Amino acid sequence: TPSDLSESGSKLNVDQFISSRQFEVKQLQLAMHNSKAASSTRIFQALPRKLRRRTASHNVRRIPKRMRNRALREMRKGLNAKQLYKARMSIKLLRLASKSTSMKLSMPPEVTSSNCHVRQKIKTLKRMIKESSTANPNIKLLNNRMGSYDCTGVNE
Amino acid sequence: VRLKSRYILFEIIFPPTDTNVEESVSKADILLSHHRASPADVSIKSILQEIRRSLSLNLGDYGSAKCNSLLQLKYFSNKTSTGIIRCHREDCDLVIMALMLMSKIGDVDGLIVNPVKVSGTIKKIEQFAMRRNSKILNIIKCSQS
Amino acid sequence: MNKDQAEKYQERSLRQKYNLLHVLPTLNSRALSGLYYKNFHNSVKRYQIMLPEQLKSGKFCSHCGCVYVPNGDSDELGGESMEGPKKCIQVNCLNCEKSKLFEW
Amino acid sequence: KKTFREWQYFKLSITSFDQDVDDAHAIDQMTWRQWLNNALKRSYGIFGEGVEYSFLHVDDKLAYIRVNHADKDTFSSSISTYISTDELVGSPLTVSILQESSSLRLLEVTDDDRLWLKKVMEEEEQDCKCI
Amino acid sequence: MLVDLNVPWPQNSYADKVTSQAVNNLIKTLSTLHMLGYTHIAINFTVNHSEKFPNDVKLLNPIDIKRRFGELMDRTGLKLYSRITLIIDDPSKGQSLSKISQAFDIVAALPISEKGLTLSTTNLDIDLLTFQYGSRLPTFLKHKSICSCVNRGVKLEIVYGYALRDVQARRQFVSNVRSVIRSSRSRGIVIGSGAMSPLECRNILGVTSLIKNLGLPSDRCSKAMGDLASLVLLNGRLRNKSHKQTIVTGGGSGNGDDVVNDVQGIDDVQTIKVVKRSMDAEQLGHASKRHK
Amino acid sequence: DRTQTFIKDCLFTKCLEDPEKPFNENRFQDTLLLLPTDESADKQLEKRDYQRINKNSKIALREYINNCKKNTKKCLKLAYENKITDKEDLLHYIEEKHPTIYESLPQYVDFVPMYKELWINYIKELLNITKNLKTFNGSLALLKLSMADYNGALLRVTKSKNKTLIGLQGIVIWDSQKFFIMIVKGNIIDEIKCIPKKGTVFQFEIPISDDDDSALRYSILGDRFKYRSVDRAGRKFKSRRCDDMLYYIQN
RNA sequence: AAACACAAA
RNA sequence: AAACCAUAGUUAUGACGAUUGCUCUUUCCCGUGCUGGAUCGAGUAACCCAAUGGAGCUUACUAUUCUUGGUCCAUGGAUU
RNA sequence: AGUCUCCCACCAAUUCGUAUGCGGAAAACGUAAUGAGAUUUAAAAAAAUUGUUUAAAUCAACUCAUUAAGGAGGAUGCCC
Ligand SMILES: [Mg+2]
Ligand SMILES: [Mg+2]
Ligand SMILES: [Mg+2]
Ligand SMILES: [Zn+2]
Repeated sequence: TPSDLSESGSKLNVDQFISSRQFEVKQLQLAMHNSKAASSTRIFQALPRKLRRRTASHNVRRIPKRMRNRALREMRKGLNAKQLYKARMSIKLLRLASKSTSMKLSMPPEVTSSNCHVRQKIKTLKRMIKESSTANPNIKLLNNRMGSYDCTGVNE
Repeated sequence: VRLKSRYILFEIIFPPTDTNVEESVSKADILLSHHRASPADVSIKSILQEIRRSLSLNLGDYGSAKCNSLLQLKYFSNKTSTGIIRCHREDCDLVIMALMLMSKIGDVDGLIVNPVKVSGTIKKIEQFAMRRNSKILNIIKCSQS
Repeated sequence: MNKDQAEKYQERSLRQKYNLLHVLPTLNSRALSGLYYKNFHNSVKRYQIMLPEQLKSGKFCSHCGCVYVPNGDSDELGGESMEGPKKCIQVNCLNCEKSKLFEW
Repeated sequence: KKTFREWQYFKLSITSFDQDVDDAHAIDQMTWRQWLNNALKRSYGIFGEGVEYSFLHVDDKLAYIRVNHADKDTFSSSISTYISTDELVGSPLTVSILQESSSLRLLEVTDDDRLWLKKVMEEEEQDCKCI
Repeated sequence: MLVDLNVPWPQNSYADKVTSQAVNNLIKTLSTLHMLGYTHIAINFTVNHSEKFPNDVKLLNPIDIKRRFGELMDRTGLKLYSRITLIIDDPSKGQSLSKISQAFDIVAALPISEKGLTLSTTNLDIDLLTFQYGSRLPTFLKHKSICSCVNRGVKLEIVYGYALRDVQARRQFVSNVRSVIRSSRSRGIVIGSGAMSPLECRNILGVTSLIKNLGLPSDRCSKAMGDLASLVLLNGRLRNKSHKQTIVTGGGSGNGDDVVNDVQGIDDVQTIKVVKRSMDAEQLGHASKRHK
Repeated sequence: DRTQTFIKDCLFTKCLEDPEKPFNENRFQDTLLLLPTDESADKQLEKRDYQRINKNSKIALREYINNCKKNTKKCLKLAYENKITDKEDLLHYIEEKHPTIYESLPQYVDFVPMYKELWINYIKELLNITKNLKTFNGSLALLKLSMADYNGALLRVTKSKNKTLIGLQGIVIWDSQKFFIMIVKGNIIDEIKCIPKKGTVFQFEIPISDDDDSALRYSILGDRFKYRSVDRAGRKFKSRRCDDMLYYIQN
């Protein structure tokens, strides 16, 4: 077994991993280089600094505190024009806190979307935006699926 | 931080001190008569002891004490008589003056010491030594005609 | 530091704080009264010892920190007055303009 | 910007303990010179031996030494280092630099030898100004 | 002001008994240092680590400043301090600093190994770090360690008085001084003279010339001998006399009653200072108005 | 692992130039970790009323200091206008001609007598000042003084970075964190004195006059008086630099 | 030396 | 088997000489003054040093061991 | 200098589809208005960094909690 299960997770030992697969490495080196396999010099050179990159962190991300507090306010909790944007931001924050891992890690324990009942809130607020009486065919009908229209100003 | 090193390249040249024999006047002839060979009784500890004695004899006590802190012979072979002496950037002048004031080996006489290249790294010293060795071959090939 | 010698130091420091809480100015000046009250309470909080409630309730004020004292050493009275119930019995002070109400 | 200093004076004085051996022997100018020549050769090689120095107003345990401005460091490092041994005294000698000056303005006693040296030094001063 | 903090005492182990000739030579060298000119002299006492410390308090200090230096100061006019250097190489279990530190004034160390150096730089409460300039250096001294040490306290000490012993020791002394000055960044340097006889002593000009020939500028030498010597005396004096820099047992009225300056007034068998009543409550607060 | 190490070395000699570099500097990890990276009511009442009392007493002390600051200036101005030198005439004149500004002025003859005695007795009992003086211990006394309270203490500024702050005596009315508050008296001076502690030296003398007339000479250092314990012990101390005490030796 | 690491200290 | 690339680029960034300017002090003149002018002198700092490039934050510096600007219910002296 | 963070392929989207005080591609990033707080607190005391390492009369400094972009009408205050 090249990998086993242990205290924390799974441990993979390089020793046996390359020990069992040795003749395969020899055949690979013979297929790459034929006459240079007998020689032992420097074939691979240093990576150029232009292609050289830097290493990031092992964590996912850190969410801003403003979005976190707004998501908390939304989760724990005729229409005016501002109440439309309020409900839209409420569904957006719900969806974000549902999908995002950083916000989930910043959320307080014992708080889940099932207990918060996100789906019913989404349905109700979508019914409200549907009641908001918008006019879709006044905006336009596009030609493709990705946003690409023509913005040309004639004599202006 | 960094320790400021300064290597010194020196050559042992033997002047053909023989007034009874007539000599050929040319470039490669005198280059060969001056770069003949080093004697067998030549090593690293025999040159280091000689230069340490000469340093104390010329400069004195404090002049040898300040200079002998990082005075080492890193690379030297008796086949080509090329040596690399490591020292500080402060005491480079002292080591150069001592190599100039080198009189003779305790058993071998009639020789001079020529400091050629001084640098603060061994890679440039090796590159200059290779360039000098390549230059030496040119006059030899030209004179062999 | 010996703990048997530290107990005596604790008692002496508590007595000194309680005496500084008193004499003339903490009765007169509300600033010194409140400051010394805060100091004494910060000193008694560090020693991990509770203080008796019979004194804790009716000892000091809640707005300034002067002792509730009505009219060997003549000093100034602490409180404006102390009425009957009148609807609920209250106590007023001199330094500040507030009163403290208690119900039977 | 700066004037070139010809040399620099040094106030030398012998410190020898053992009052008996001190009053017994009596140093002189040649003694001073031999002590300097031994100190320079003991502490330094030919570098210290080739230092220029002359003797002016030698006295009983007192002397003035002028050293070039370029060799003031070599002189002051060698003087405070060496200790005489079996030169002329039974008790070894130790010297301490009392003071130093670079403007000739120093007066211990009201003698006239400093005045004569000053006179010859300014007749050289105006002479190097003109020449 | 000039301070010399490494005057050696002719005794290394407690089994040794000091003869009268050594005390006479020490009196002579103190007079010699005083005549030409000096301000503060702190004599040194050296013991090793693996020895058995005596389980006493009134016998740890074979200096008795009040007995014979009490005979000498009234005619001399300077002060003396008792200091100890710890020769610690291997971290053995013998460790009784809680007595010798409070009994003495200044506590230094003399490391020979790397582990001893590390423990004396981290945990050991000392005042100066002295190296064996006679022998070879233990290792290649680091920069960050010495900088963090001189920022935390303890500074290095250079003794030019050892170069006057023999000829073969001068090269090693210079080689060690160069490395110490290069690794210490010329910040925490205190200079001393370890002379056993008055004949190996020099003037301040010889000292500054020697150190400027070594590599340290003369103005830095003057500053380190004027302010840094006073500061390293003050630290080692009030760390033992007073508490941990919170309450001082000495009250400076004018310009001479200082905890390091006033040495005969302040009691040593205890720490009290019995002075007559000079502070009342009826006197005017403003000193410009207060008149007697 | 030996033949395995030989294979790894013959593999590293192709990519790297020094094959025994990582094995010497320990960069070839033998293990690869694979794991995702991982009765309260009255108590609250008392806490709130204590917060309120502190917040009120702070403003009260501030405004008291400001009132004293303005009253001293105005009374000294009126005194210079009326040409009256000594205090026994000035205070009586103010009382007989200015009733209001007199209840805002402080009285040193009111502030000294009990304060001085109640602090002297407290310190005498704390430091165990007895008729005989052979039962002392300096270490424990200094520890107690570091732990002792200086609320209502007589201190004299004997040394300071400023040449004008020295020589001022006063009794404590409150112990702040940056400034030190005392009260001084002069010809007409009744100023509340606030003094910085960073770079000043204080001292307090305890009188002892049973048979002989002697007093203890103690002193504190304000610069290092900010990082001490309060009424308790067991606070890990740090060596700061012990370096900015140059004014102590200089003058 | 510098520069690197979910090391090591 | 190379991708090899820096208006410093891989333990390098040296050696002294000369000029102006900056801070104080001992001098003389017009107009008080004027980043007004000229002699007698002292000093040009410390943290500290690149190894692929850029931005943000924090932490070390400037006491005869160069400087500059402002603030202060900080104190000290004087007038109203 | 530092055992700090991030960019140095894209994705009409299981790809932080985040119109959330402003600027910014992002950032353990800069700053603005108000209220409060001190092991009795949301959290400092008995991830990095720093010898001292925020405050605890007032000021100054740190931390946290709110303020979505643009156009139109009315009221108040200033030159007028
Ligand atoms: Mg670096
Ligand atoms: Mg590093
Ligand atoms: Mg770096
Ligand atoms: Zn009240």
